This record gives sequence, C-alpha cells and structure tokens, in this order.
Amino acid sequence: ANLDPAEFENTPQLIENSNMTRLQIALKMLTGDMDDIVKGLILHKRAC
Amino acid sequence: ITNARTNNDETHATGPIEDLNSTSHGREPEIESFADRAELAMMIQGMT
Repeated sequence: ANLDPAEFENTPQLIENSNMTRLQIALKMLTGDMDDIVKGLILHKRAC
Repeated sequence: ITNARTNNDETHATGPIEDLNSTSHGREPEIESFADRAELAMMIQGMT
C-alpha cells in the first residue's frame, strides 16, 4: 500500500458504472421467463 | 481377404442348400408384406 496509489490492488474497473446498469438490465431480461430452451420429455402412445 | 463397401444387395453368398441345417446357400425371398405405416408424430389421425 501507499506505493501502488490506491486502486491497483485488484482487477480494474473496465466498464463504466452507468453502463453496468444497462448490462444488468439486458441480462435479467433475456435470462428471465422469455427463455425458450427446455429439457427432457417422454414418448408414449395414447389416444387421449 | 477382400473388401466391399456394398449395402444395396448381397451378390456375395451363393450356392445350393444341401440340408435343412445348411448355412452357406444363396438367398431366398420372403413373405410379400405391405405398408403397415403408423408414425408417432404429435396428433396423427386414425386411418383405420
């Protein structure tokens, strides 16, 4: 500390904090219920 | 030994049967069957 000025102790903030919100929005949207992929099913013949 | 990437006929096993247990003859035909088609495709109909 105190040689490395203040903010070299970790990964550096690349994306601006404002843009981070826009990122989060799109993420939450496209991963929510609007998803489509679905797993598993069952084959069986019935006349119902 | 020789090879053949052939699957549209047999043309490789030929000969006369000599006993009801003979295992090296040609090929004889089979019962003449019919269509019997019923796919499994999510609400196919009757065709009875």
